[PDB]
Amino acid sequence: ALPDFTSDRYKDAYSRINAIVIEGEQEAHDNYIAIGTLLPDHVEELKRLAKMEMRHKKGFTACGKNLGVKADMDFAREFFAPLRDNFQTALGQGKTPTCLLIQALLIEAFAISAYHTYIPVSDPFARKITEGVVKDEYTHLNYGEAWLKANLESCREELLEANRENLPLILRMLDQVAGDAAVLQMDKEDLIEDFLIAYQESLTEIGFNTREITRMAAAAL
Ligand SMILES: CCOCCOCCOCCCCCCCCCCC=O
Ligand SMILES: [Fe+3]
Ligand SMILES: [Fe+3]
Repeated sequence: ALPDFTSDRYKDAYSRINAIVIEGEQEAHDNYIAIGTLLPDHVEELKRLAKMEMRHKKGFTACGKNLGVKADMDFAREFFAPLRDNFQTALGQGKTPTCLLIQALLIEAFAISAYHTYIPVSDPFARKITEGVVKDEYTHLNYGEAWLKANLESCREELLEANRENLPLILRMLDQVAGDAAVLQMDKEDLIEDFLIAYQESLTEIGFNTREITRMAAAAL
């Protein structure tokens, strides 16, 4: 059944969830602009994708305002800190495949799963915004997916290392927010299932086989 969107219990859990989604969108904008320094020939497409995230950030900001909820931005900044730190380290080292696996694959699959799970349990205002985010988010092949498919043979080992370091951070992020997600009527198992399917699909597209993907998904533990 649908949660009571007016209760203090819902508003409290929404304050952290909403803030995480808002921060995720801001960091996605910053990340695609940062990737532009590593891929100067991709600047215009990256600027277009960065503008999409700011549109989503504004949409999700309005979701919190509509419910009369103040987003806990400090919690959101700390929530993203381990993953943000690893992105910055890869960026400074000029590690384009790592930067792309973090933002274009892991964060996008994390967002897709979250949005798909939230839609059937969301309030009418937030439902239209979220459905609008999914039915617009991107093209057939993502700036990262397509890039990683084209450059796989030169970056296979870096991708396996990036997955090993960053996939457990995504797992820990979900564990940290599973309680608040449950208040919003979202099942943790539905979030895990959807994320793994979306991540498996992108890896298959890039060029990894069943055995390689199995080994990669196993890095989460
Ligand atoms: C391996 C287990 O990990 C599964 C993670 O499932 C996803 C759970 O996410 C629920 C928290 C909601 C946060 C959404 C993040 C929004 C980020 C938007 C950035 C856009 O590019
Ligand atoms: Fe987004
Ligand atoms: Fe995105």
